[PDB]
Amino acid sequence: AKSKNHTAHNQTRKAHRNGIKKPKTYKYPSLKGVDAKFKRNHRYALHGTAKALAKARAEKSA
Amino acid sequence: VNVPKTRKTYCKGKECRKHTQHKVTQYKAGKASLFAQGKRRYDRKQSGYGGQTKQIFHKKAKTTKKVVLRLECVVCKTKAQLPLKRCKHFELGGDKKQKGQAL
Amino acid sequence: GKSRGYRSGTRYAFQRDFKKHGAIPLSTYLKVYKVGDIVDIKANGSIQKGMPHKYYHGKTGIVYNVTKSSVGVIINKVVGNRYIEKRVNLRVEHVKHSACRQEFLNRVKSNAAKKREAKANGETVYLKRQAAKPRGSRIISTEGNIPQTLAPVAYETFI
Amino acid sequence: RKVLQLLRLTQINAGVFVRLTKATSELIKLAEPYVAYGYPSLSTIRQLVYKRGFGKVNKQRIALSDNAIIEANLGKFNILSIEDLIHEIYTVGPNFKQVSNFLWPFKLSNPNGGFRARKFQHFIQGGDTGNREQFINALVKQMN
Amino acid sequence: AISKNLPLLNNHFRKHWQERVRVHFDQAGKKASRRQSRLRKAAKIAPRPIDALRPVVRAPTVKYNRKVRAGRGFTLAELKAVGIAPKYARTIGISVDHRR
Amino acid sequence: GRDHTSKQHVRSGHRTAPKSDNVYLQLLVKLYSFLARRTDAPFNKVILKSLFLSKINRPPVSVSRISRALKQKGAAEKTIVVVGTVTDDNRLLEFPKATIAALRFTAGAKDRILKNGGEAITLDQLALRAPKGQNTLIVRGPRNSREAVRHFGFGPHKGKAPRILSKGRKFERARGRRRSRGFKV
RNA sequence: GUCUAACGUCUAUGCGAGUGUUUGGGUGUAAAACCCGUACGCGUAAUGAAAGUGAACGAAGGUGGGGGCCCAUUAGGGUGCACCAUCGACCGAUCCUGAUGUGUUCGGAUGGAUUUGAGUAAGAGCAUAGCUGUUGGGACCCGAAAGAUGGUGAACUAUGCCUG
RNA sequence: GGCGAAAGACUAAUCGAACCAUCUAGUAGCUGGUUCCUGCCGAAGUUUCCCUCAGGAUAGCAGAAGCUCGUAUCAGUUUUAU
RNA sequence: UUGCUUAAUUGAACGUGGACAAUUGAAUGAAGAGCUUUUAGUGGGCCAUUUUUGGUAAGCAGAACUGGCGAUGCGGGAUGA
RNA sequence: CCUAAGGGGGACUCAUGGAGAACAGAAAUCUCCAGUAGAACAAAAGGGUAAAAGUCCCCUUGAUUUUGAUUUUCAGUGUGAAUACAAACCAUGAAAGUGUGGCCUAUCGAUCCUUUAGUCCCUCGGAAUUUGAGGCUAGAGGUGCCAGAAAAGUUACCACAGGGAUAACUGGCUUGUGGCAGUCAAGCGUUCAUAGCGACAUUGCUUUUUGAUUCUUCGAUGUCGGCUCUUCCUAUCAUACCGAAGCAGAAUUCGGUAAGCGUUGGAUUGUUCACCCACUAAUAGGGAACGUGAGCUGGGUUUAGACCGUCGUGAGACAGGUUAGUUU
RNA sequence: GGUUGCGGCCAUAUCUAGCAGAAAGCACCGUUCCCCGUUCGAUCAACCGUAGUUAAGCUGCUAAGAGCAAUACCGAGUAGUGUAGUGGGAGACCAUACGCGAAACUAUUGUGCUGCAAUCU
Ligand SMILES: CC(=O)O[C@@H]1[C@@H](O)[C@H](O[C@H]2[C@H](OC(=O)[C@H]3CC[C@@H]4[C@H](C3)O[C@@]3(C[C@H](OC(=O)/C=C/c5ccccc5)[C@H](C)CO3)[C@]43CO3)O[C@H](C)[C@@H](O)[C@@H]2OC(C)=O)O[C@H](C)[C@H]1O
Ligand SMILES: [Mg+2]
Ligand SMILES: [Mg+2]
Ligand SMILES: [Mg+2]
Ligand SMILES: [Mg+2]
Ligand SMILES: [Mg+2]
Ligand SMILES: [Mg+2]
Ligand SMILES: [Mg+2]
Ligand SMILES: [Mg+2]
Ligand SMILES: [Mg+2]
Ligand SMILES: [Mg+2]
Ligand SMILES: [Mg+2]
Ligand SMILES: [Mg+2]
Ligand SMILES: [Mg+2]
Ligand SMILES: [Mg+2]
Ligand SMILES: [Mg+2]
Ligand SMILES: [Mg+2]
Ligand SMILES: [Mg+2]
Ligand SMILES: [Mg+2]
Ligand SMILES: [Mg+2]
Ligand SMILES: [Mg+2]
Ligand SMILES: [Mg+2]
Ligand SMILES: [Mg+2]
Ligand SMILES: [Mg+2]
Ligand SMILES: [Mg+2]
Ligand SMILES: [Mg+2]
Ligand SMILES: [Mg+2]
Ligand SMILES: [Mg+2]
Ligand SMILES: [Mg+2]
Ligand SMILES: [Mg+2]
Ligand SMILES: [Mg+2]
Ligand SMILES: [Mg+2]
Ligand SMILES: [Mg+2]
Ligand SMILES: [Mg+2]
Ligand SMILES: [Mg+2]
Ligand SMILES: [Mg+2]
Ligand SMILES: [Mg+2]
Ligand SMILES: [Mg+2]
Ligand SMILES: [Mg+2]
Ligand SMILES: [Mg+2]
Ligand SMILES: [Mg+2]
Ligand SMILES: [Mg+2]
Ligand SMILES: [Mg+2]
Ligand SMILES: [Mg+2]
Ligand SMILES: [Mg+2]
Ligand SMILES: [Mg+2]
Ligand SMILES: [Mg+2]
Ligand SMILES: [Mg+2]
Ligand SMILES: [Mg+2]
Ligand SMILES: [Mg+2]
Ligand SMILES: [Mg+2]
Ligand SMILES: [Mg+2]
Ligand SMILES: [Mg+2]
Ligand SMILES: [Mg+2]
Ligand SMILES: [Mg+2]
Ligand SMILES: [Mg+2]
Ligand SMILES: [Mg+2]
Ligand SMILES: [Mg+2]
Ligand SMILES: [Mg+2]
Ligand SMILES: [Mg+2]
Ligand SMILES: [Mg+2]
Ligand SMILES: [Mg+2]
Ligand SMILES: [Mg+2]
Ligand SMILES: [Mg+2]
Ligand SMILES: [Mg+2]
Ligand SMILES: [Mg+2]
Ligand SMILES: [Mg+2]
Ligand SMILES: [Mg+2]
Ligand SMILES: [Mg+2]
Ligand SMILES: [Mg+2]
Ligand SMILES: [Mg+2]
Ligand SMILES: [Mg+2]
Ligand SMILES: [Mg+2]
Ligand SMILES: [Mg+2]
Ligand SMILES: [Mg+2]
Ligand SMILES: [Mg+2]
Ligand SMILES: [Mg+2]
Ligand SMILES: [Mg+2]
Ligand SMILES: [Mg+2]
Ligand SMILES: [Mg+2]
Ligand SMILES: [Mg+2]
Ligand SMILES: [Mg+2]
Ligand SMILES: [Mg+2]
Ligand SMILES: [Mg+2]
Ligand SMILES: [Mg+2]
Ligand SMILES: [Mg+2]
Ligand SMILES: [Mg+2]
Ligand SMILES: [Mg+2]
Ligand SMILES: [Mg+2]
Ligand SMILES: [Mg+2]
Ligand SMILES: [Mg+2]
Ligand SMILES: [Mg+2]
Ligand SMILES: [Mg+2]
Ligand SMILES: [Mg+2]
Ligand SMILES: [Mg+2]
Ligand SMILES: [Mg+2]
Ligand SMILES: [Mg+2]
Ligand SMILES: [Mg+2]
Ligand SMILES: [Mg+2]
Ligand SMILES: [Mg+2]
Ligand SMILES: [Mg+2]
Ligand SMILES: [Mg+2]
Ligand SMILES: [Mg+2]
Ligand SMILES: [Mg+2]
Ligand SMILES: [Mg+2]
Ligand SMILES: [Mg+2]
Ligand SMILES: [Mg+2]
Ligand SMILES: [Mg+2]
Ligand SMILES: [Mg+2]
Ligand SMILES: [Mg+2]
Ligand SMILES: [Mg+2]
Ligand SMILES: [Mg+2]
Ligand SMILES: [Mg+2]
Ligand SMILES: [Mg+2]
Ligand SMILES: [Mg+2]
Ligand SMILES: [Mg+2]
Ligand SMILES: [Mg+2]
Ligand SMILES: [Mg+2]
Ligand SMILES: [Mg+2]
Ligand SMILES: [Mg+2]
Ligand SMILES: [Mg+2]
Ligand SMILES: [Mg+2]
Ligand SMILES: [Mg+2]
Ligand SMILES: [Mg+2]
Ligand SMILES: [Mg+2]
Ligand SMILES: [Mg+2]
Ligand SMILES: [Mg+2]
Ligand SMILES: [Mg+2]
Ligand SMILES: [Mg+2]
Ligand SMILES: [Mg+2]
Ligand SMILES: [Mg+2]
Ligand SMILES: [Zn+2]
Repeated sequence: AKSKNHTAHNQTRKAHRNGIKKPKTYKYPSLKGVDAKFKRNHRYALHGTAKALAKARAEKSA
Repeated sequence: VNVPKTRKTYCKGKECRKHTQHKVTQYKAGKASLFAQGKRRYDRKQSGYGGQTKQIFHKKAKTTKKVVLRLECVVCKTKAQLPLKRCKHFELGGDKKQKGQAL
Repeated sequence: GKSRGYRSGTRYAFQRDFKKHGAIPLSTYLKVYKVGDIVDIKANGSIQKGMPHKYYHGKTGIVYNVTKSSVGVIINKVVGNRYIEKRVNLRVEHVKHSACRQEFLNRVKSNAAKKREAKANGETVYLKRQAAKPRGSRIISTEGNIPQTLAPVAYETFI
Repeated sequence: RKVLQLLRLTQINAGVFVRLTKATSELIKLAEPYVAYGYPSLSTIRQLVYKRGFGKVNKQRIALSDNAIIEANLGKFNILSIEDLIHEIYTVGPNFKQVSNFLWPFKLSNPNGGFRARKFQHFIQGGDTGNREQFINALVKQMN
Repeated sequence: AISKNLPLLNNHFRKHWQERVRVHFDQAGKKASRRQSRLRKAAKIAPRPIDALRPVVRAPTVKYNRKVRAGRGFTLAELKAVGIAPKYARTIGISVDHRR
Repeated sequence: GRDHTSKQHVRSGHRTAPKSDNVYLQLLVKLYSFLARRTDAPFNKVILKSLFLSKINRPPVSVSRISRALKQKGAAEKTIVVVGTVTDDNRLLEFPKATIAALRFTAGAKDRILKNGGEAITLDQLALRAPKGQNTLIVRGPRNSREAVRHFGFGPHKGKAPRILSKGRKFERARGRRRSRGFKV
């Protein structure tokens, strides 16, 4: 029979009708793939930071 | 391929949890039981009329097999299995290479 | 037979520079990478572990993870009609800090310094950059520079 | 095509004012084979703004028929009259961007007298595209 | 044959199903005829009740232990306790179950 | 001819009226079309848009959501506004005295609001005591809790719910859901 | 391009942590309309192959936004539902540790783990209807060469016989 | 099945497997056809897998329903730095 | 703040508090940005300029980018996707 | 393919050249100097490597365990392969470190079934014990058409759905091939390049060859040749008028204008082609859907019968021979 | 400023041939009982600093030096190229317009700079 093998013609036309969109940026990136040892300890540091701020505000209030 | 008959690898046995000495043996597939459910189902399906009821493989392509090492711990008798790459030639505890010798 | 392996077509991309083969200068191993740093990626052919794929040779990205000998860099790659976030683990031999950050970071300092100085003097200063503008009027002196008349030259063969 | 769209030139015989720097010069260089441009005189600017001057008001093309429209849209930029707008365009002022973007692209007619025999070649080579400089005034006189 | 993100179905319609389709057009007709039969039975045996007295029994299984329902007949021990013979009880509107 | 930089003749893509033909919902739209057009109060423009929403875009608000919203600091005497149905919650231990304006109240919800000293009024009654929505607090129900959303965006390593009719060990658990059966996605 | 069984999305409607009268019973001006209720289906708990176990550290969590609302007085502050990004907590599976104790092999407290679930984290569903899309059905309409089952032909003709 | 001095010949104008009725509306990735108007939008013949190469699934292109918001921060473009 | 890290009172990450106010840090444009669900047809292509492979070449076969025809009428090329 | 050709550490430095030493020479072994790698690193090639990744030596099993994340192909699915870490357990080294197979880029494999290892855990559903069986996790047994049916032929007795998505005519592009024609002039031609020729090269034309392609036609354009008949081309065989000669005459050869006019009868062959005989002024070459089958004929080719040779186990095949075979 | 130890950049530092080098340092240098390694105390190991030397190393200077580095009214706005035309040419290819723009060549200049610690005429 024999047919067309390959062509990238018209593909940049289709990608640019609704795409070619840069990804959105967020303040906090996901920590997926970050070192487990750092991630394990970072859990304890954030929890303690919240406690200190909670107590400081609990002092202000009453 | 030449593999020594002993090896010190990690032992998964609950008693050991460490590298111990192991005895290397080539794994040999066990005998097919007649009361395995798949062999029980196969015999019933083949019975009666209908001919051969399940496919028979023909188009062999592999020319080798994967060698599996049976590692038995000398301390607790726990066995372990290790597959090797595809080798045509394989001896266990053969003569070690002698480098520097003449022809 | 088609060939499409990992390092196909990287004959010249992954080559060392001429008269620059061999051992790695140790400033490469003394640099410090922090999460959020912008780094250029350039595969070193002499270090094959932690080596980037040929796509990332010449790309610049953000460090997101720091390990014993490597950094994780986030790259945005076009896949069809959108970008996909790629997370590549690279040994620091294939990584160098991007020189773009600092120009920004010096221009930030200069703007801050200029603003306070105008604030100190009680005047105003404009900090937005401008493209090159058309030049103003000017007067050309001809003392020692009387115009010399040129003409197109005839055709000659020099072989 | 993108360059012509970003210059708001999305039809034939559409005209726009551009302040010459480097970014906009390299833009016009990209669109050069499809446009005729030049340096407009004060009378040319006045005639353009008076006859075909329109403003973008709530994304609508509104005729500049009264100075109140101009004041209501450009008084925060110190433009209170059609002559303030013309001055801001001609002597390129601090608010050229806002005043020229407020101006709807001029929709000119074809030249009275035609173009040259073949438009789509540089003005230097006997065509119409590229920079004609002071002859942009004659061309606009033909087309406006 | 398989397309899109859809649930995988089990529609058992590969036999000659259309030859065995029972449509209950006669639901109302059977309701009416059942009522007429019930009237005939009542007028046949009046003033004797149309329903035999049934016992109350616990439902089997761990799921219906809590529930209690109408049984089939009173046991021989139960009829013995009230001094009624089963042969006589069946003739005075009492249901008997020799099995329970 | 024009080189169009955007698609031509494009509808806004937002509802400008309810799809419902209920005449009484139209009366509410009648009232808040006038209010949104004339008060400059952002509350009235939000309510008019919310009256257009479809049923899945106005999820029911439990009487527990109102209790938690009234438990914000300085919000105990605010008027709770729900453009939709307010349902009961038999998991609450107690309910405060509150004024709530809603499209509909369930029997348990109306009972509970009135049992605790509160009011259960309609959205037209709101427009007279608060024509600008003063001292109000709009409460919306959970949109992503719907069952249909479980199957949205299903794919490999996406963690969504497969569209399946039966649940059990024999239903889509072997190959592609288990490393012992090839791979897992 | 239909009808039907079972379905996905969306929409309208009724009720709502419930929902669905119609299998059936009552009733009737009699296949209608009207009325009734036990069960049952789906939902309200998941997870594990299973034995089994089974959802609050906290105001049902923190951070950055967030329409609307409150206090202001450009600006600013407070409160911030839905929703988004991110870091956590709880339940089930997997792995690690293994208290008082004990049918001495059971029990599994307590504390953890780049693991894992279609979960919890102040319910959202059920039912009816409509368009569109899916699958099984003759399946948009018409179409094979074939296969099977059960019957009818040696008035033509082939061959044997009998009689001319 | 018959019958054949054998041609795959003959077996009621039917023979390399008669005729009749049924299963049967047999199946068909292949042909053909597929019935009123206007308005708006508007493609693909490309990726991967498939006894896949005249076909499917899948992604892409397109329509419809919208939803959260209202200049927030986007771009088939330029400048500067790297 | 941490159970990570340092010889450490060193760092790492996440933070409390304070300072820098509209030239808040290039241009130009922006019928606004972002998000979701669902489904059709298609999955034979071909041509022109330029880059380009096999072939002596081909109105031949095959790729790259763009624009077109296909799906498209109108004026010109007499005629012509 | 490799128990090292994997891992660690240490020491040394290859290819090659020069100058020297008994047998010893181009090649044996020894010495010095030079030696950016011109070598070696299992195997293709590319990259990489010098107090090493190369050579040699010592010790080893990290070619181990639990599983997550990531890169390539990508639908951002699978498979293969690889990367950086987490938690163990080890090897090596004084140590820092390095090591999760081979310096890097290839070296491989789902569902169902079986088997082995692990956990010695769950279940066999009226309750137990022990066999047996079934589960959970990880390997192996294999799909090479390698995202993975279980599979020999023939039909010249043939059928169906289609296809000009595709071959066998004509036609279209091309012109390799075929045919024909030029230029430059070393040579030939007794002397003498061009009366007549003309090598090595090189420029073209033609579509009567054969290729190349597959655009049209597969709901069909009747596929060879001959007979009959018309017309057209010129690259002219003869006949008209002329120019040239290595033209004395006769004869002959080259050329110009020239297609007006003619170009045959037969043996053999189905032939187109060919070859012979003979006449003739000459017996030129071609086209017109390889002109011409509702004009014929039907010898050939190419249905079904049959024979032979070779092939095949056979049914049967032959672009091999042979004979009979409806031309509406 | 010299020198040593440890370095950063990794030839402006390399290569060849000469010459010079105060002080300290470095170095060669002397020995083999001990730890250690070799065919060989040559390398490696240890001891003495005692007997000697700047001969070598090292350092600096010299060379129309090689190489390397930098610069440019050098070549050259050349080659190439993005964009354009119903431009030229039978073609091969070429010219023009708006832009970007080399390499070789030629000439000149230079020949390590520097961080921490210690030490010295
Ligand atoms: C003997 C002969 O010539 O044929 C044998 C046949 O006897 C064998 O039948 C076995 C039969 O096989 C099956 O039922 C299939 C199960 C798995 C399928 C297939 C066989 O094997 C495959 C392919 C390949 O495994 C084999 O190939 C296995 C061969 C085998 C042989 C004996 C027993 C078990 C397996 C994959 C690894 C997966 O397993 C599979 C997925 O395609 O099972 C019975 C229980 C056995 O008793 C029976 O064995 C015998 C000797 O009778 O099937 C093989 C495919 C044939 O090659
Ligand atoms: Mg094909
Ligand atoms: Mg083709
Ligand atoms: Mg195709
Ligand atoms: Mg073991
Ligand atoms: Mg069975
Ligand atoms: Mg038998
Ligand atoms: Mg059978
Ligand atoms: Mg090959
Ligand atoms: Mg290749
Ligand atoms: Mg390179
Ligand atoms: Mg490796
Ligand atoms: Mg990588
Ligand atoms: Mg200022
Ligand atoms: Mg403008
Ligand atoms: Mg005129
Ligand atoms: Mg004119
Ligand atoms: Mg003119
Ligand atoms: Mg004129
Ligand atoms: Mg003109
Ligand atoms: Mg003209
Ligand atoms: Mg005019
Ligand atoms: Mg839910
Ligand atoms: Mg009824
Ligand atoms: Mg009736
Ligand atoms: Mg119920
Ligand atoms: Mg005890
Ligand atoms: Mg005890
Ligand atoms: Mg104990
Ligand atoms: Mg206990
Ligand atoms: Mg989870
Ligand atoms: Mg929840
Ligand atoms: Mg919930
Ligand atoms: Mg049909
Ligand atoms: Mg159908
Ligand atoms: Mg259907
Ligand atoms: Mg049919
Ligand atoms: Mg059959
Ligand atoms: Mg007869
Ligand atoms: Mg029979
Ligand atoms: Mg018989
Ligand atoms: Mg025959
Ligand atoms: Mg017969
Ligand atoms: Mg008959
Ligand atoms: Mg007949
Ligand atoms: Mg007959
Ligand atoms: Mg097909
Ligand atoms: Mg349109
Ligand atoms: Mg599809
Ligand atoms: Mg695509
Ligand atoms: Mg869409
Ligand atoms: Mg934005
Ligand atoms: Mg730059
Ligand atoms: Mg702050
Ligand atoms: Mg700028
Ligand atoms: Mg679709
Ligand atoms: Mg789609
Ligand atoms: Mg689709
Ligand atoms: Mg489709
Ligand atoms: Mg095609
Ligand atoms: Mg197709
Ligand atoms: Mg074009
Ligand atoms: Mg051109
Ligand atoms: Mg092509
Ligand atoms: Mg088409
Ligand atoms: Mg067009
Ligand atoms: Mg026309
Ligand atoms: Mg035309
Ligand atoms: Mg023409
Ligand atoms: Mg090696
Ligand atoms: Mg080794
Ligand atoms: Mg080694
Ligand atoms: Mg070493
Ligand atoms: Mg292995
Ligand atoms: Mg693949
Ligand atoms: Mg993969
Ligand atoms: Mg993918
Ligand atoms: Mg992937
Ligand atoms: Mg994978
Ligand atoms: Mg390690
Ligand atoms: Mg396998
Ligand atoms: Mg039992
Ligand atoms: Mg089993
Ligand atoms: Mg399990
Ligand atoms: Mg397997
Ligand atoms: Mg295959
Ligand atoms: Mg395949
Ligand atoms: Mg097969
Ligand atoms: Mg035959
Ligand atoms: Mg044949
Ligand atoms: Mg064709
Ligand atoms: Mg030719
Ligand atoms: Mg030729
Ligand atoms: Mg031809
Ligand atoms: Mg053809
Ligand atoms: Mg045909
Ligand atoms: Mg026809
Ligand atoms: Mg034909
Ligand atoms: Mg005809
Ligand atoms: Mg023929
Ligand atoms: Mg002639
Ligand atoms: Mg004639
Ligand atoms: Mg004859
Ligand atoms: Mg003859
Ligand atoms: Mg012949
Ligand atoms: Mg023809
Ligand atoms: Mg021909
Ligand atoms: Mg013919
Ligand atoms: Mg012809
Ligand atoms: Mg004819
Ligand atoms: Mg005929
Ligand atoms: Mg003929
Ligand atoms: Mg014939
Ligand atoms: Mg014949
Ligand atoms: Mg012949
Ligand atoms: Mg025949
Ligand atoms: Mg034979
Ligand atoms: Mg034959
Ligand atoms: Mg032959
Ligand atoms: Mg005959
Ligand atoms: Mg100095
Ligand atoms: Mg000294
Ligand atoms: Mg010594
Ligand atoms: Mg020593
Ligand atoms: Mg010295
Ligand atoms: Mg000296
Ligand atoms: Mg020099
Ligand atoms: Mg050019
Ligand atoms: Mg052009
Ligand atoms: Mg022209
Ligand atoms: Mg130029
Ligand atoms: Zn052990």
